[PDB]
Amino acid sequence: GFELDKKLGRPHPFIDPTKKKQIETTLTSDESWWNWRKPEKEQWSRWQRRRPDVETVFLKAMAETGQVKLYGKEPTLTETSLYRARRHLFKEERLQAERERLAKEGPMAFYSEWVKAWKRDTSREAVQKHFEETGEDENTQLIEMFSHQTDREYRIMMGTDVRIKRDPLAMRMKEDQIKQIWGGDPVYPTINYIQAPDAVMDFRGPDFHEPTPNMLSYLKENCKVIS
Amino acid sequence: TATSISLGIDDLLTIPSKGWLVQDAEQQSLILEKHHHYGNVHAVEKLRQSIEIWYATSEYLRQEMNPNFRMTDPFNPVHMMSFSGARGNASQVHQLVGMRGLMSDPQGQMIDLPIQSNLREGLSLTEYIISCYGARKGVVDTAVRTS
Amino acid sequence: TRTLQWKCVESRRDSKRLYYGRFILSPLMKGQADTIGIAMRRALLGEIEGTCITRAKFENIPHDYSNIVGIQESVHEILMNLNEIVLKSNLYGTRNALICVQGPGYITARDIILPPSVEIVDNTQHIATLTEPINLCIGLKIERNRGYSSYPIDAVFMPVQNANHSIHSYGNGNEKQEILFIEIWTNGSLTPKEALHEA
Amino acid sequence: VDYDDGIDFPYDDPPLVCCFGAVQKEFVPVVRVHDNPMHPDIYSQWKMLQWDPPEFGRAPGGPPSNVAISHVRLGGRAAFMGKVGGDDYGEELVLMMNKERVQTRGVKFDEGASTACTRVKIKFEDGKMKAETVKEPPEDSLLASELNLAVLKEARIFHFNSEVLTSPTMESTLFKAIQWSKKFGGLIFFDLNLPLPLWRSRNETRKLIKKSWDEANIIEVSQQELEFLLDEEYYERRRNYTPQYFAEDFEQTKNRRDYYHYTPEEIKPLWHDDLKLLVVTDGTLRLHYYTPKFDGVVVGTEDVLITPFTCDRTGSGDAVVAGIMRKLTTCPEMFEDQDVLERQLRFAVAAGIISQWTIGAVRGFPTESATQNLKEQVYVPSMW
Amino acid sequence: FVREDYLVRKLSAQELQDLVKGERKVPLIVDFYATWCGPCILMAQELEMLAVEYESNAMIVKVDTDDEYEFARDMQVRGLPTLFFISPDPSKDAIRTEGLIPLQMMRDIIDNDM
Amino acid sequence: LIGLYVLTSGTRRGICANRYNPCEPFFCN
Amino acid sequence: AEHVRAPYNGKIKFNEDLVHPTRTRHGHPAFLCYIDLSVIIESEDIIHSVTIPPKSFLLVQNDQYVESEQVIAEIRERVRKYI
Amino acid sequence: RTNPLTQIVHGRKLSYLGPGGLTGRTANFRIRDIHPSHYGRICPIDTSEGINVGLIGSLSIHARIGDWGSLESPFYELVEKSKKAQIRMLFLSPSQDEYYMIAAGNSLALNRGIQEEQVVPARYRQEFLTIAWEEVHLRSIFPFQYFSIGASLIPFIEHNDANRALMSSNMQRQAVPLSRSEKCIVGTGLERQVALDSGVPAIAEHEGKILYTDTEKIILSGNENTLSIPLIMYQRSNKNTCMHQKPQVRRGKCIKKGQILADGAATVGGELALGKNVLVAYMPWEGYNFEDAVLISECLVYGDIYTSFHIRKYE
Amino acid sequence: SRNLINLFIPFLHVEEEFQYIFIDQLELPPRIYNCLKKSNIHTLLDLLNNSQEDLIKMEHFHIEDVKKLLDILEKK
Amino acid sequence: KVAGRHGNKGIISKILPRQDMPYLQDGRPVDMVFNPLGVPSRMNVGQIFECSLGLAGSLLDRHYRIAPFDERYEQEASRKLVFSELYEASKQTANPWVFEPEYPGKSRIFDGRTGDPFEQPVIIGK
RNA sequence: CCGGCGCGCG
Repeated sequence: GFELDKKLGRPHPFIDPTKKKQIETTLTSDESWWNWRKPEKEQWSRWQRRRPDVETVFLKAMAETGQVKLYGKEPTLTETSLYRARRHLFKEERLQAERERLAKEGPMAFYSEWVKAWKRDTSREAVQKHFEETGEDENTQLIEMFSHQTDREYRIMMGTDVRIKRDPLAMRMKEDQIKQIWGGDPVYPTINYIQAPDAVMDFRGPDFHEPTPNMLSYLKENCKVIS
Repeated sequence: TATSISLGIDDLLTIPSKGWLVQDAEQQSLILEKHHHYGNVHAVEKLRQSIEIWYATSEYLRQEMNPNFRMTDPFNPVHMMSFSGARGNASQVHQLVGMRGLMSDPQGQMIDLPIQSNLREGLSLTEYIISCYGARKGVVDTAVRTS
Repeated sequence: TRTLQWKCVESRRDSKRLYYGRFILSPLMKGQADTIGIAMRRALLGEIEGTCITRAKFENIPHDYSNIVGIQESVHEILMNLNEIVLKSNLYGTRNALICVQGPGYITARDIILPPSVEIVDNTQHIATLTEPINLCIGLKIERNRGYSSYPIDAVFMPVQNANHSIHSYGNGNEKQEILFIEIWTNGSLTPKEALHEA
Repeated sequence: VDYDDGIDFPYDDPPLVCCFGAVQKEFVPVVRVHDNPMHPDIYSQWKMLQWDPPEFGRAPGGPPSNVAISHVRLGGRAAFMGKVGGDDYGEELVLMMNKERVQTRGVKFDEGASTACTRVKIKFEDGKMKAETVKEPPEDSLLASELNLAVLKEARIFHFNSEVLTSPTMESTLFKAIQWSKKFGGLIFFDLNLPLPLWRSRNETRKLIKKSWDEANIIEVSQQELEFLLDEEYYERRRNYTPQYFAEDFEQTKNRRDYYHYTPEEIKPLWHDDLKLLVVTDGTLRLHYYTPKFDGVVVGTEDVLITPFTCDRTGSGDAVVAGIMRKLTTCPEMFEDQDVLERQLRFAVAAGIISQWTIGAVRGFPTESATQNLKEQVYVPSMW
Repeated sequence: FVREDYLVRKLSAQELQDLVKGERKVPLIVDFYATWCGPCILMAQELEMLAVEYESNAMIVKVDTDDEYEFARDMQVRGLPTLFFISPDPSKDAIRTEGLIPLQMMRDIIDNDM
Repeated sequence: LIGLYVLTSGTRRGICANRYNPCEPFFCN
Repeated sequence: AEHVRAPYNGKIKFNEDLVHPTRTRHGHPAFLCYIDLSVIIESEDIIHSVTIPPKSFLLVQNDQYVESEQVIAEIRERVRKYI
Repeated sequence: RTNPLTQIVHGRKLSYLGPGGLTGRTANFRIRDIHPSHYGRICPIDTSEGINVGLIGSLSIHARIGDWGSLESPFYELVEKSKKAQIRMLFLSPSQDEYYMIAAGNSLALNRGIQEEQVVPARYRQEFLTIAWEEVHLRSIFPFQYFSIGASLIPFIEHNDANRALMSSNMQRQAVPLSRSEKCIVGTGLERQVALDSGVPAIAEHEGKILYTDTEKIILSGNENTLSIPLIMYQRSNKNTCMHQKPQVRRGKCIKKGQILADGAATVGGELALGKNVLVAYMPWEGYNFEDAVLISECLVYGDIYTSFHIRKYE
Repeated sequence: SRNLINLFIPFLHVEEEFQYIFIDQLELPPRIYNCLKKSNIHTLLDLLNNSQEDLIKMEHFHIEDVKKLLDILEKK
Repeated sequence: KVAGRHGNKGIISKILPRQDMPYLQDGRPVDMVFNPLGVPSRMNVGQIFECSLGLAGSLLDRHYRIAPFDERYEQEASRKLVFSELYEASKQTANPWVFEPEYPGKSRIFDGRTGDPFEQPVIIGK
């Protein structure tokens, strides 16, 4: 357990739970000065919620997958800073795992994730059977499979580009996890901001002043200038 | 060009302990205002406390800004743009990732309301008006530094 | 039959003047896909020639910033509409065409009298609308060229609208082979397959 | 009545709710007289009555379709039961409910009727112009044979307004539907939303609503509706009272807005045996709740002045009712635990607050994520 | 010299009674509204557009429910916005529409029902 | 200056180079 | 003016008889220190010691709980104010 | 008359100069500073650059000139229960501005107490406080209350330093109308206000129907009154910038009095349109964006994205 | 030069020779209707987007329901 | 001279062919390249917000008219608006480079002269 | 082809 995970760098508490002590009993607000007393009622702060960020979402995803383990369910700010310091190593581990999976399964099985219209069996044994029965080798079958891929699916698959190398954790991350990067839906609805790109401004709307009268016509209307 | 350093919204890194320190300063300012209303402290004691507690908080964020960049995000674009000596100093980065601190009215005195938000978070309407005090000084002091 | 094959994995005609095509090329040895992709991208964006209208001659116009009675569009709008006509030709030289109609009605791209070596890509492209029976004779000048440029018309000769490519690991590292995809967007003057072959 | 319908299934989550009545665009039913009118022509001044509203229109409700749409946007599953015509407007309304993922399998079409159109004849009784209904609109013409028994079986909460009580056909259909819903185990949610005719006199409205009032397990009324149903003048006098010499406590010296909490003894005339929860709403500011075991108030707030040019209170009560149903269908402990009840009612308070920030009822209904975010922002973490 | 910005005229209960009693050649469209009602702003703009469309072929009037509350209740008004389409023929019956109905719906009612 | 700083900023070292405690090519020129 | 901040979460342990009570410029009770006072913070892992230099204001009390980065000690014209 | 923005902001300037006023050398150094009485009346950002800094001001969006030569801004009044308060928006002169507790915060805060005891920042006697809601008299609720037209056209202005806000306002006044205009994807919502009040677009003076449209005129007929509205075609400004109008309506369209009929220069669909939306990257590129240089593509050239007409006059 | 040309030769090689018609408006049995929602199908466009292979895969769906679906669609 | 609405001014010093400009993961070359060092010294962060939201609006066919000081509703109100609209454009148009969970608002782009990606993700927008 | 006034740029 401890004293070995700490040596090897495996996930472990910063403070050993066995070598841990409580902080005894402190002042009870009856033996304390007025300026050091806890308020009777909790005070609204506007800082009472923890700020959302990328680190929290990625740490929660990695704790779900078991790559790292945290002290509790929600990563702390210390853990968030540590992840920000060491975040490239875990992404490299995920990328290497994806490369190993590609090498093991084969191109047909690996890239069929982004070709949903392909219903044939994509295992290496099935590919070899198809080659023996039809004479179409693995490359021909691969070209045939990519002929059913859509442009949306192809653009999603570009995260596997050897030059892009998108994080596999981010590629498979779901919308509910992604929204927590910025904290979810804004309380003020965006529909108030949205305007059509071809919209023509209605100058008789509720947000406009009354139509500006012609100055000469306004003077003549009030009977100030004769014809 | 090959590295192509850039600047995003999440690259502007506030230190992890700002929310802890802002809440602490808010709790002490709430307690003193109640006891000032009770008549347990006088006006100068309240005026000094708000100025100095928020100046100490603002200056502590600036000190910890660099070790936070050096230990947790050494290749952060904001850090590299200033730590290398290229463009920008620690004071201007503090205006972006820490807090703008305290301003001053034209007749020397400091305003008894801190700007506890940085430019990434977005100044409130009250804070933006207060920050215009220093904007006016810079343009006016330019017209006398040259002449 | 061939160990190295290419095929069009998707072809799509979004409109009369926007064609799309995606092509595959596998298996490639490591490093070949990058070279092919960059050279093909630069050839598609810079080396493919197109045919455009470059000069139109009017007869009763003081300057290109004036109007014609009975024609809803001014001379400037007529020239802008003429600049958007997509042509196709395999030959070089300054061919000339003719617009000679009597109104009223709509003057579309099918009203251009083309020489036999030039063809119209989109017949429905709009030039001008005649509201009353007036005479309108316009002499055009057409040539095939690269890049971009009697009233001169700023002709953009590039027929490829956009290009893209991606490189993917083929699989197990026997020779670390790669898969190349190429996406081509054209204006209909030539298909994406024709653009690939010409590049 | 005799047997069941369809095939029994475990049913998906969240539990379904049914909204019964008319599907209309906007159309706030609660109309009274206000003493602070703006310019009759310049509607750009009328937003000033949105941030200084009449008290009866602080959190207006609307048709049940608004409640269904709001409930679906808050993460619940809802079905609407009613009839529309076979014209363009009926199809437009059904399309609006479909794009909001409201189940329209309970919607009955009438090819021979014009949606939201009523035939009336104009008469001149005793020297005053009057009208009488010739042919009711299809929204008031749903028959008991046109109901959808699968919806009534699956739905765990049955919701309706007192607008159906202004139509006899809809009244009979409503009572048959309530019988069917109570047979299958559903709860009856009476959202009063008194229309203009039902504000004429207290006793007439009490007699008109007594049966449906006694057939309801959950009732939501506004402060104005409750005080009209009990005694308007008594509470008007009580609010206007001012001590002559000195206040009875320090808090009475501040001249704060009156948030009087009605005692259950005052509520006693309107209470009955099957009533599990009564909620009195003073807009989003106060949520007075009454159960057979306990009673209390949830303190809320509002800020339409934060966005003076987009604020609109239409649909806020629909959002409050939808949030109440959303928390009731997933938290059965609300009916028995007071702390849980208040914590879940703060969600409906937040939902009502957000709904006041947008022009249009349907256009401005909040989502569950935004409502939870606003709830956590407004309240301290111990009140979550 | 300066044209008025609004074509829809506001009438009292008595004036509306006199208008309905008198001989009518074009359809009469009666609007019930209140300035405190949010939906009534959009209805006001729609009815201004409708009045612009039907120059002299229709008559658009509006009644405020804060001034004629009892008259509105007598006319079977259950909420706002509420429109009454009154045909010039006394034999025919008027049509009451409730809600923010589309402008095309108003045009259809006026053309094919009045 | 930024280009030179990035060029001469050396290897990631220590815990920023390996996830675990460790219990590179050689070029002629 | 330099602020001594608590380096750990823990319990403040010092003898209040070696310090002189005062009143800060902010109106708070405090202890003036003119000696080489030793302050003990009983943290969660081990006991830590913080040295407070003389001529400094000690703002905390004995047996008080402190958080990390919390100010525990302070080291150190004519205007008209209207009420 | 460079663009529609310059036509309207020029008339809203406030100057300490002129006859009866202080000169730049005469001007005191305590003047040119921001005074707390300026809030809502004089924009704290907009000022002239150079020797005349702090001496040429600019009126706020909601500012009004009173009947005593004083500037007024509207504030929302919060009053007790027993008060009619038919209109709660009252314009406040600077003399009575000090003696009101004016808050700019919101009421979205609740604890185990009640809402009236929550604290918000406020202004009182030329200082900033933090008091409870029950002690607040007036609220500042308008979004563009404290700014001029120039500063009110900057999206996400609260994330920009106020020093650059002054520079940004000046640069928008130097924008050249392009031969083709397009609306901004991101704006503040004041572009429609600027277009309406500049007179560059054609605004109907009479309700009716559209019967005929072309480059030279638009014909509108309503209530037996048929009018003919000419359109400006390639005219010159005082700054050698082209003025041009194009129709925005089609034949057979019903028009209200005061609705748009045509679009002018730097105006699309009834909004101010001074620029273009272009694809942009933020990276160094081989020193060609050193300091403040900008690297652009040929597409902006042969596409005529930033092509403008300039007309000189020779007499 | 030869390697580049060989890299670009192969491209010249030749070879030897309902959105707005919803499920609810359709009179469906309650069992079939509820199964579609559990599998997140709301519009007839999406119903026609799924082959009969995937329709049977989702829970509580039988062969009889597949035949019933085809008959109703043929009648509308 | 060109400028944005955030005090970001500059002189055009170079014009390149489209095949030489850096291009995105959809293959489109950019039209302008701005120096990132001009933000920290000038302290105008609002231009980074506008470019990201302008890109989202162009893909979603939306325009945005936002009143200033939107943080009066909630903390980081502009960040939530821009990030959620960037993700909506990424999801609807199937362009995963438009919103990157690792570094929102920034994406890897390629050198138009070599076809090799630049090492660091670049903040792009419209 | 001389000076004042006003507005700007770096």
